[PDB]
Amino acid sequence: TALQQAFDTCQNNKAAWLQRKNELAAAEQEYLRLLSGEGRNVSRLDELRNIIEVRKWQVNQAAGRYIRSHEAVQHISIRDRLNDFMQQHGTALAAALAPELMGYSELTAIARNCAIQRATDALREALLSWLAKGEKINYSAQDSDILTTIGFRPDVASVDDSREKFTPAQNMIFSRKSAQLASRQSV
Amino acid sequence: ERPEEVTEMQRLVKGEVVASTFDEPASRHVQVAEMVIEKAKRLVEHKKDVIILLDSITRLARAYNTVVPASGKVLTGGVDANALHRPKRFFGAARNVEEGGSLTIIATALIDTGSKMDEVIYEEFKGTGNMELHLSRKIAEKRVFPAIDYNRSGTRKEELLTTQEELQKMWILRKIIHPMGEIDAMEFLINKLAMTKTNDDFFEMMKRS
Amino acid sequence: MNLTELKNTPVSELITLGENMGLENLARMRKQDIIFAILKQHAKSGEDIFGDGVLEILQDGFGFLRSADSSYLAGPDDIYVSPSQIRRFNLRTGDTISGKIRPPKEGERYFALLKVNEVNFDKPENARNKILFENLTPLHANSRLRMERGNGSTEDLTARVLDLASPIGRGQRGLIVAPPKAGKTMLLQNIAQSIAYNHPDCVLMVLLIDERPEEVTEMQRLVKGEVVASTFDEPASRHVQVAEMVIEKAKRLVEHKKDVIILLDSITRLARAYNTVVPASGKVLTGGVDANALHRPKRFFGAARNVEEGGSLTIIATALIDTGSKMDEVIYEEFKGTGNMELHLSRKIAEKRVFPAIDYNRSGTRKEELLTTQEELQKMWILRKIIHPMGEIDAMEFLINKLAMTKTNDDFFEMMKRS
Amino acid sequence: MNLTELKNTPVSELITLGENMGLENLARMRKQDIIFAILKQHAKSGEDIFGDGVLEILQDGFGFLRSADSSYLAGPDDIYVSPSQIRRFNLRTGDTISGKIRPPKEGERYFALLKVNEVNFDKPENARNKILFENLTPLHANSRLRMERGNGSTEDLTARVLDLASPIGRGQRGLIVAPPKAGKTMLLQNIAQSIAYNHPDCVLMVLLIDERPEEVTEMQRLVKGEVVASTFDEPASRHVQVAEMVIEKAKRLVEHKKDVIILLDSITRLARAYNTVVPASGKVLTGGVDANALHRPKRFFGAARNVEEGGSLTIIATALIDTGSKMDEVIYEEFKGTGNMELHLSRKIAEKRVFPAIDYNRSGTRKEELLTTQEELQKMWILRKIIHPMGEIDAMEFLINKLAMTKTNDDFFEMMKRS
Ligand SMILES: Nc1ncnc2c1ncn2[C@@H]1O[C@H](COP(=O)(O)OP(=O)(O)OP(=O)(O)O)[C@@H](O)[C@H]1O
Ligand SMILES: Nc1ncnc2c1ncn2[C@@H]1O[C@H](COP(=O)(O)OP(=O)(O)OP(=O)(O)O)[C@@H](O)[C@H]1O
Ligand SMILES: [Mg+2]
Ligand SMILES: [Mg+2]
Repeated sequence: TALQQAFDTCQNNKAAWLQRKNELAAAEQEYLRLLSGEGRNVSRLDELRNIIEVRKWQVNQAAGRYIRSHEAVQHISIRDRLNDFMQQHGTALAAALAPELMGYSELTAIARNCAIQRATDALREALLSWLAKGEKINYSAQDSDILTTIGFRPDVASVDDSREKFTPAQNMIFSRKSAQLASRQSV
Repeated sequence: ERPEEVTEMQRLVKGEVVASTFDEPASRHVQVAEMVIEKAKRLVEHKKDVIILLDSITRLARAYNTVVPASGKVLTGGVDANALHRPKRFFGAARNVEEGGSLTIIATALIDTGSKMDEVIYEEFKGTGNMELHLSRKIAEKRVFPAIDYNRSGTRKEELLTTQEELQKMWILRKIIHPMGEIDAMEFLINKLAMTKTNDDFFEMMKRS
Repeated sequence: MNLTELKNTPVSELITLGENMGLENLARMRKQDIIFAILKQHAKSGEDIFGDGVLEILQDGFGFLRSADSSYLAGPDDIYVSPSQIRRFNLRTGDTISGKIRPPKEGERYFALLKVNEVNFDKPENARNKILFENLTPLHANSRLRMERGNGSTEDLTARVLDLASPIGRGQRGLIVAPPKAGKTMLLQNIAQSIAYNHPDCVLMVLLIDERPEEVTEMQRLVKGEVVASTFDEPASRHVQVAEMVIEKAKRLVEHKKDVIILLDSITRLARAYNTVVPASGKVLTGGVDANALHRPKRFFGAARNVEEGGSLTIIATALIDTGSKMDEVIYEEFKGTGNMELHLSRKIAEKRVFPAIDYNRSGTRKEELLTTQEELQKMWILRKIIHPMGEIDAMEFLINKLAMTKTNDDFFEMMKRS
Repeated sequence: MNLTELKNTPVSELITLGENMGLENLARMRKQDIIFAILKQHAKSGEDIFGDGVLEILQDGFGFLRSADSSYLAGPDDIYVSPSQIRRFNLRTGDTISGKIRPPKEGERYFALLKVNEVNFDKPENARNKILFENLTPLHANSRLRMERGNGSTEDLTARVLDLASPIGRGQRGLIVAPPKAGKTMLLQNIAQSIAYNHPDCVLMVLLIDERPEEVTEMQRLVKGEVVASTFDEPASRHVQVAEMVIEKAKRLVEHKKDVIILLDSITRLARAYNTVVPASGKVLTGGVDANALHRPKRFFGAARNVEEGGSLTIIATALIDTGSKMDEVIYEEFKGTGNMELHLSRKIAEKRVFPAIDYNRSGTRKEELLTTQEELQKMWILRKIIHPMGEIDAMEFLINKLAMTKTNDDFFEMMKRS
């Protein structure tokens, strides 16, 4: 039943990412309000720029974590559905690709891997037919509702901010920034 | 200092400045320095940011050495362990408070003054600060000011002080200015930034022209 | 009353506790005075009081018990102990003593000890019958220490190259030849946290000499293991006395079948303090160093060894170079052959934004063939042969761009040897 | 009992027997203190005790007697010797003494000497009629010492090639030039154990100065003969004292027709200790080394000679080069051609996995004609001529793989001409 826990983790990651987005928007709007507020306040401007920088960095991190959780949910759902379906219809497709898997039996590692890859390309050529004709198909009815909640791939808002990559030094310094932000917010 | 410098500072600076010429003995200097540092300590205790400019640590240390009683152990150059421990309490107050207030200390040191104990105590003060910048006589000889040496100067853990983009600007400037010499690089940077208005404009006009 | 967490906890709750019974205005003096006052107030009411500390003997048996969390300050909170009980219960310098504490009476202002219920983390009965540390026969390093956390953390990458640079063993004198601005401080704390997170059983200690208070408190709040940090405030006398007391405590702890690892930074400053605290012997070497100014640092650094049975003491010390001082050069030169392994922190690596700055070709280890498995040993040998020809910058680049993409050290070995 | 068995025992059984007999809380003190207390109790019981050791005299006749096992430590167990018996028996420093020892009385804290039963493994009256070491006539190394054990040991190869590179004879002056990490310590201990195995008659002494404690204890364990080692913890004064004690003991022993060889690891460290222990003479050689101080190592290194009347004192020493300091090259240049036998070690030949790292082309011997046979000398010179045209890589690997395909050196001698 770990699919439910994975779904809950994805949902709370999405909620946390939305919280990060709205607080980043609030920081940006107050910063732009202070831009026209005049009166220098150079130290305040610098600290607000640091705040918005760490906000956008943690927004990017939360978006990446949400994407990772979403793809983990997709993977676990796929593996569970395939496992139950194979327990339901194993023999039919086992006999469809019979000769390679029947000669598989017990062999050496290289021969076993060669048979496995032959089976993979055979089923690739099998699936290419419906990849070509491709009529519409929906989610599995057993657990569609959860798949309905996530729907398609994560939205562009969760991936448009993940284009850039940060070196480990950047990650370390921004983690220090987050730690000092938390320490100064606690007081 | 001479009365001229203290008078011109007190008639030029905005905030209150504490000064004491050499017309008074060293004990006056010791007492005024200790009372100023403890007053600043109390002010930062009351959660108030305070910045202390010290000019100079070498002369204050010399006065402390002249005034400190001898403990029987004297190093080379007529300097005692307590003779350097006494100015250490004045100098080491630089730290930050997380719940409010700050006590920043920026100090200057004198070298090549003809006395070897000056550079000895400078070496003792080499690894005590987290920010250092040097001044070169030859750079100031060319009548280009300030005579700052970009390669020699540096700040410890400056990444946390500034943002990421400012760090990138600072380090690309480091990579650009590092290869060539000091005087040529200084004059090149000062003339290229002279035509600008602010630092950000200078960075923008140097990064992509 | 287990004064340990009373001293560990911050000042706010201590002030509230002091003001609970209206102990005047105690928010002005030192923490030691506050602790002394509250302890005397609790003692005057008749309740039993307990205390613990580390023992340091004077020239007349007037023994003192210092507190580790107080950075071994000589405050009023130190517990006085008489020579009589020291002789009766066989007490020595550096021992940890916990038990009932006698409230002071007229004629003295320090808390005494009524009855010690624990010494050296075991029963006092068998604690008195122990062999001196120097009497134990040294040996070579046997147990390998893996700086890799194994969780694939991005922070552990540097630690990984350490396992690829020079293995860490028990009773191994390690040198870190690091010029200023070489990134040794965060490397040292990474090593300390790796040791704590991989070997919780082993006793971890960190030693800081004349360091800035911000770094001291950062280290205190960072590493879970206890760290002794003599700051930059006190003169050389306190530095040398705290170094002596901590090394004696380490010896006493390792005498009881306990593994202890101590990180020091920097040995150059400790040598400076020893040189400036020692009386002049009439023979001055170049750089203003006395003929006996090296005896104390050498004795301190040679303490680390692997005993024939029981825990082992391991010292890793950092030595500065090219600081513009000749005495730094001479102490580094006399500290070259005294260690069986050293890592060079190449300056040229630092400005290329590649870390950790390791001069892999220059750095190395000794007697590692009897430490690690011969298979990974010869794998490290062929890696060293591969890295040896090319320069340091490109070798570091080639190591970083291939060690970051892989998962662990053995995975890196497999991926490099499969191609 | 006797000091001989007491000194060479681990402290475990010593403390157990002391507790069984019953002295005190005899756990927390030095081993020398434990021995002193046991001897005091035994003397109070009333049983006579023998004693033995090596005697030294101060500038005022205040004679001490130390033990070789304890590395000549100045502990309380050292025997006091008054000038009266020194003048009566006409003894000096380095004379081994054994006899009855007087227990100390009030007014002194050192064991005295009742009577001496023998001096330097000889009768007290017979050993008096002996001449000083400097009164002998030096001679070349007539006898030949062979490192081949004959058992075909798999690790004996490092010794075998030595006989093919530098013949060893009694009473010669040996020097070894070796960079750091050249495997010189293992070569030296292999030489020492080969000497002890092939030549059990000759007295073997191995001297270590400012070495790592693990190296000291492994020298103690591996070498069957007595080995004297002072670590770097003690100041250079103790290194000088122990070196002088050892060399003067060897000088006193060689007069009894004993062939004595002594190792020196290393001459550079001893020279540095001499430089830093002696007062400045007003003239300093460039770099910061006293020229007069270099006189002292010569006294230690100039005693290598062969005596027609009998006996042979041999000094085999190692030297350090390319250590990063300036002192090592100055010492090497000072001892450039002062020895009649030199053996070169190289780093580049050591980093290519061939051992021993001997530079065959440069390393050589002097006066091989009178030291070894004729036909073997011609065959080995033919081998050297074969080695000479090529470099050190191919020549060394070729010699290593040719000395490994057979067992007997004679068989190797008869195979190169056949092919
Ligand atoms: N793995 C790393 N990734 C990124 N930066 C690093 C890394 N290791 C070190 N650094 C950089 O190295 C710099 C060295 O600063 P630090 O003061 O800690 O150096 P140190 O070698 O301990 O010597 P000193 O305190 O005398 O300057 C740090 O400011 C940090 O930016
Ligand atoms: N034939 C050999 N086979 C394997 N390893 C060898 C061989 N010869 C030398 N070595 C290696 O050489 C290393 C050199 O260490 P060793 O302690 O012997 O050095 P040293 O030249 O005596 O000097 P120092 O101890 O001062 O470094 C040894 O740890 C050993 O592993
Ligand atoms: Mg640092
Ligand atoms: Mg060696």
